[PDB]
Amino acid sequence: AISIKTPEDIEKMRVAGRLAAEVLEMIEPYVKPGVSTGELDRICNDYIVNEQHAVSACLGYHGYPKSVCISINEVVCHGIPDDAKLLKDGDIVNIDVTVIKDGFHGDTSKMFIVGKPTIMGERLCRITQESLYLALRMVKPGINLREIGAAIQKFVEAEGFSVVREYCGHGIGRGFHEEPQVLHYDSRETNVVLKPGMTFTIEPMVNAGKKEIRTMKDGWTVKTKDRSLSAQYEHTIVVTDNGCEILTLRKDDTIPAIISHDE
Ligand SMILES: N=C1N=NC(N)=C1/N=N/c1cccc(C(=O)O)c1
Ligand SMILES: [Co+2]
Ligand SMILES: [Co+2]
Ligand code: NA
Repeated sequence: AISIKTPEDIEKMRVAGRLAAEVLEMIEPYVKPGVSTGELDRICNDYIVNEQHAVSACLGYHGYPKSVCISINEVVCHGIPDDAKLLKDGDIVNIDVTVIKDGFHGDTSKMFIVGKPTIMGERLCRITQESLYLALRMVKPGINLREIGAAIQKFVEAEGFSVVREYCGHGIGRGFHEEPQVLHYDSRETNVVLKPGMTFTIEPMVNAGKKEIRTMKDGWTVKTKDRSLSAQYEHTIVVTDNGCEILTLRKDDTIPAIISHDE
């Protein structure tokens, strides 16, 4: 039961996706040693509401208390912005932005490396982004999502890293999470043949160590069981007649927005 967006809906998703990307471009100069994640979230929320005239989709969702998710180092996902949590040299930090504009969602995330990188953090982030990019290059009508998940997993595991099983990409539109699920690993349960006009995210979570995760007592924060680093990147796309179009591209992305597989 996957919805096919009309041309007009796709345009609304271009607008919302651009906004989500622009939050990430806006926040970059503030992501520096010494800043708190609480401050970063306030800057993002003020921007979303006062400048973009949009709404955070995370705020209040299942009771989530903040406007963007900010996850550092061994935190896998859903980290909660906190005025007492300060960024420091060598940290890897995901900021995940999901906004609603004119009824439609845009959803994206990226890693930031704070100050002087660690080589392992830089490698983990790079491989994670590359795994997203290889998946994006596969998207076209007639391909199965299973093939995409399997390919992400093979690539990541060859680097000695692992793919988190509990979270996945998703259909997106008027709802935050819509059909289909987009698993970043191979499953016999996956059988989804892509069609033009489907809109969904790809967003692998990749651990440097083992795949297993743990949720903290705060009921939100997810960490690697082994306290290894974890990284994630996310884009929202639309399937096109000949490939896909990335709706959340930033200037710092190094893949084209429009990917075509025709001659
Ligand atoms: N921020 C997101 N981007 N893609 C997703 N699937 C994201 N999920 N975010 C949240 C945010 C708050 C709560 C939850 C939840 O599952 O309870 C999930
Ligand atoms: Co997201
Ligand atoms: Co998402
Ligand atoms: Na992390």
